[PDB]
Amino acid sequence: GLEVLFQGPHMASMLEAKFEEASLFKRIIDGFKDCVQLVNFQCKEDGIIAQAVDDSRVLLVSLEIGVEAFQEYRCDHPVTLGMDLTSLSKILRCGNNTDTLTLIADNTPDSIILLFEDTKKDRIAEYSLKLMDIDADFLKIEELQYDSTLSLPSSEFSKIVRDLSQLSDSINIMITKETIKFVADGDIGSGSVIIKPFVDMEHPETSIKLEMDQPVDLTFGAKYLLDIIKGSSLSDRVGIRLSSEAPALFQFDLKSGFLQFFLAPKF
Amino acid sequence: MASMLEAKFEEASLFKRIIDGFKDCVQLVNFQCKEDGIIAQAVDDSRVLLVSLEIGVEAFQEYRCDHPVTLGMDLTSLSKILRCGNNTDTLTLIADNTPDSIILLFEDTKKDRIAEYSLKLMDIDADFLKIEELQYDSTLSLPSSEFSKIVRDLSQLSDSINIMITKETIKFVADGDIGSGSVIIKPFVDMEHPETSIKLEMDQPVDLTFGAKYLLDIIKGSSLSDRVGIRLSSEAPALFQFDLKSGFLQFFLAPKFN
Amino acid sequence: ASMLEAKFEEASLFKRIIDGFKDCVQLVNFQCKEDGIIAQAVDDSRVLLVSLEIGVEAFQEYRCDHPVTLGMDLTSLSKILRCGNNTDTLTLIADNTPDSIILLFEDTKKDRIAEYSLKLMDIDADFLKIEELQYDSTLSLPSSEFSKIVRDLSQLSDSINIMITKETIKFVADGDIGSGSVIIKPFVDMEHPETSIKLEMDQPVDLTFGAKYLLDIIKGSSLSDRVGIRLSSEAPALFQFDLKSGFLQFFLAPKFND
Amino acid sequence: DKLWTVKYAPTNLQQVCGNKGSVMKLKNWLANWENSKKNSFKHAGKDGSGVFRAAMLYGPPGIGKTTAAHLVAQELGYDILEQNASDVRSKTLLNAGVKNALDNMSVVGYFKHQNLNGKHFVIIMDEVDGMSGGDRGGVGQLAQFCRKTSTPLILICNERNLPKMRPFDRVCLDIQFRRPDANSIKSRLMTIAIREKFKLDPNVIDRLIQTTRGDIRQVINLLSTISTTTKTINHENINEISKAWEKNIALKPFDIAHKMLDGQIYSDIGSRNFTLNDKIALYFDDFDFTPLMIQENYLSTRPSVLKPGQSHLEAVAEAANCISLGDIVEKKIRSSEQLWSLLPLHAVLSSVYPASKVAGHMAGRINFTAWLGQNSKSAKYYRLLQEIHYHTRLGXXXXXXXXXXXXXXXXXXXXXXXXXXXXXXXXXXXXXXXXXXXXXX
Ligand SMILES: Nc1ncnc2c1ncn2[C@@H]1O[C@H](COP(=O)(O)OP(=O)(O)OP(O)(O)=S)[C@@H](O)[C@H]1O
Ligand SMILES: [Mg+2]
Repeated sequence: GLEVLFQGPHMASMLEAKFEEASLFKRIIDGFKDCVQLVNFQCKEDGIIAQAVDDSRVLLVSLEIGVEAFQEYRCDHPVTLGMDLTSLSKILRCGNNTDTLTLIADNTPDSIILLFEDTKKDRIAEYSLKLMDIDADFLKIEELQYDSTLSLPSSEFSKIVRDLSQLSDSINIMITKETIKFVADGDIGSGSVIIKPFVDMEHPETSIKLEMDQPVDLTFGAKYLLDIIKGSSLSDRVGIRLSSEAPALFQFDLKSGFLQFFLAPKF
Repeated sequence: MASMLEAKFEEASLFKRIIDGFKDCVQLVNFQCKEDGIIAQAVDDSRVLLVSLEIGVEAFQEYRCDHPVTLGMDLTSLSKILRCGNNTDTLTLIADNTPDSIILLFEDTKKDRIAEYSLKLMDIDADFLKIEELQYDSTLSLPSSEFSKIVRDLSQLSDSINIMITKETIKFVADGDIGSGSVIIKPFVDMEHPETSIKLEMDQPVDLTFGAKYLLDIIKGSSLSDRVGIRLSSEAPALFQFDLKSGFLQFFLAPKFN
Repeated sequence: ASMLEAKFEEASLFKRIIDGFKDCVQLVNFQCKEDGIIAQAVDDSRVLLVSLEIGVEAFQEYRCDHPVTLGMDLTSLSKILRCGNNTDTLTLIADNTPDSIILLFEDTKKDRIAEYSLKLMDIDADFLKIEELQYDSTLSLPSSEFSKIVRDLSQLSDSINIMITKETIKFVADGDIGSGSVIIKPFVDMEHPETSIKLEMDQPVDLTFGAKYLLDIIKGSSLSDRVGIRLSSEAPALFQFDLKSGFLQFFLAPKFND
Repeated sequence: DKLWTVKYAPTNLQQVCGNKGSVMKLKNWLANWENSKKNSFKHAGKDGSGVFRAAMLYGPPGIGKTTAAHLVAQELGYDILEQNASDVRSKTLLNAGVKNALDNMSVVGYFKHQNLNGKHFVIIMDEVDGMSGGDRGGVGQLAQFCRKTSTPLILICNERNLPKMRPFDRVCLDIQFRRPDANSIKSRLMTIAIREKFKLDPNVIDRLIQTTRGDIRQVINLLSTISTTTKTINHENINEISKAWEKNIALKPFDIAHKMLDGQIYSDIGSRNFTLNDKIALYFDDFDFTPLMIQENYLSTRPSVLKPGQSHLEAVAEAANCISLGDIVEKKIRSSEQLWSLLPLHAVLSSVYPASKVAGHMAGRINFTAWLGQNSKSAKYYRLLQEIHYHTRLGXXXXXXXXXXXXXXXXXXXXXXXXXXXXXXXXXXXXXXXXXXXXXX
């Protein structure tokens, strides 16, 4: 009766992080929502660190939201929060435009609170999500130098991937003679998109930066790349790095941190 | 020049929105036509939701209807037809004596385009219910677009949505397996935009739980009125109503077990 | 050197074109010449035949010295055709006796070359037959204004009857749930010539078709903003879609009605 | 104006001819439901109808199942929410429809309210053994509801022992309906007649029931054929119209067996008035039952066609043999949708020939075929013996079971002290016993 006051705000909490904008997080989770299913969100005093490897065990997502993405952040002790993105997606869809999003957890979490506050305080919405117990995987901070490093608009990169993925189930990427090439040999035909390092000055946004060191030629699963391009919903341009032995790194920069996929070539 | 009923919708799109408003939970429905206007109630297939309509003579650029006639029709068929009519069109309902069908004339300003459709009526043995204006424990009202969002949001969490009106406060809760969902809204009145204000006339507390599926179906009336009236009482079906310039589309939803 | 050098002013052109075939027609052998491109094919039912004619006028450059025969699959081709940005230019390239055709997309500011290979389909068939060249009636209306009337009526019947009567274009459909009739007249809006509807009649026409096909037809509405239709009793109806240097025409056979 | 089965449809369980025992068993269950609920359905009362959320009615066509379920519901004040084969009951729609009323109350239950259940549902999932490919996963989802419902649930079907119905086994109170009793149907039919302004020989009203194999719905329809056929019934007509009706519309399968078995047709004289071609043709007057009919009563005649000095027995053995051969022929005719060109031979081998061997004076009387219902008994029991095997296969082919499960009867029926001893020491449960009890009986 009189206890019709949400709990989130008043409970003893070890984690209380308000976002700059609800949508931010909503967007974040979407960028890797389709690849992974259950991920552990390790929260520290510095921010958020999440990682996960697909069931096939050939793709690796790595998130990292810096403390700068928050209006106010105060996690005061390391807490691991495992949770299903499918459920997380649902909660995240309840957020409006002019609604703030606060993640709250008590010193002994068995679930996580997602509180939505509005301008006109007349509207408060509190969602609680049951935590999952996953076997957290230690950070694979391995930064093996990549033979080549490039970056281009995410919108134009997505198409390339999506367009060729029509011709074959295996997209190829070559970095020969400081020139980017995308090949797709399929059953019905073939595809070949080639883009040289272009640098506009009026619209610096749209540019192709490249760094060749060793001839590159790798083949990954298109099905995967199709999901990897989802990050296109966070960063204007995506940076890729390719190595002769180390998996491929696709990064989508974010003010606070970034979303990055580590896809392992198909041999 | 050969009919017992001849109405002419001011706006064609209207009758469509009016029917798309409940053509998902009800299939066959009897439209009682008389002097003042059109009235029609129909029970759900699962017999949980009662739907009542009322179209006043003030929604037609012209409304005849000599004698009282029953137009039993299948909303799926009727819906296919109404889908035909375009923007600049004056939908005219036409029914002869003791009809077997019904005509829907889609004329246009430019009398160079006329489109008329015939629709075979259905034989419906409607279990006519006695709806009586009751005194509900609580009576709120809010923007239909908001009630929609709330209902759509919570429905992702549970198959049941609990509506609690305690101490002049509207609270919707959804407790599922993945987690819970709680939304609370406090009454107010913005003179800037009266239509975005949340009302609330409580007289006694109310704690009812409704099937999420039926609310997802009722929120479809959110194209007829920018506001939705909700009347709740511990001992009666909830009442969700949408106001029409000349009538209303109301839903009576039976609650779940305690 | 390329025996077949075909550059489309805009890659967005050859795209709207193939959208007409795509669904109703399976495989289509493309025969090239010195004045442009031509191709035809027919339904496995032998009810509808498509005839395509592309003139050089819709090319920024054309050079096909010696005539060619490009057999290819639309579903495979329609794919390759989507890989083009609205800032590129398409270029058909085939060598002596093609074993696969080449489509080249290019920009005009940044070095971006998109070259796709495409095996060719050989069906050992090249029967191009056309005989009608004078109909009892010719009419025209906007491709969108048509596709509408079509799908509306498609809801009430498997057959649609285009009845051409004294200066009155009439489309009718009679079915299980009811009937449907759209009668539009020849009118011209001095301010909107495109939405104008012209109809020149000589001898009355009355012939029914199978909505099935009629539907796949209104997909060529993507090739232009106005469709021409010529009728003649006991004779395949001709639906033509105008294009700057050519056109896409559908020849649909009626149904013996007595 | 309306069909008779309609206007004369029960209006109270006090009008369901037969199964009165099962109707009771039904009505009870629907009564102690609230309590069964109160007790978490774990208290199988003195009836057993206490651990079951839902009841499963089953039995032959037109015997009152659908009438009972509806009636028993309307009697306890509940409101009815039904579905049947004409509806799409796929797992998807099932979960998007009724799943929502399993714990909901009637919206009609309010504008109707002293009713104590008026605001509660009784879900009648009818014609469940009719859920085809248009109901993917329907039975499964439906059988899952029988465990998680919070309102009475009634399911009806014709063949409970089917594979498609397996998922329902342990989940509900299945009450059986058998073919109503003749006296019940005879009495009922009489009542009808009287109100319909006509009379009929209890021998006619009797054989009908026998032909209808108990289908009370069928007899009613079949009995509405008289008044509907003739224009005006009179004082005298009643006794004669029975003929044209009985020998044509009603018991036609009999007038066939009659004619066929009349020796006057096989004697030199009649032998040419009613030719070989006509005898064979009589077969095509109901090639379905004719073979069954002749076999049924080719041995209940006083032959007048025997060769001089030929015993009744001998002539019968000859027809017995032919009946046998004709069977062989039928099997093949039914092994290829394209063999109908063998029916004439079957006409000869299954009817005309056997007949000619014993035709003459009708000693007893023409009886309906015993084979049909007799084929139900045998079948309906193979299913039992079967499930019993797929429970003992642990402990001989299903055949070696019915021909060795003899000893078991003793140590399972012997005296009925050592009760639990043998029962449990067999690895059997409640149904494992109730089932094995039926067949053994
Ligand atoms: N036991 C009965 N007592 C009296 N009338 C009956 C009985 N069984 C059937 N009838 C008549 O037959 C009609 C149909 O009976 P139902 O109960 O609907 O049959 P049913 O057993 O459900 O048959 P199905 O659907 O073929 S399984 C009723 O309207 C009655 O007039
Ligand atoms: Mg039935």
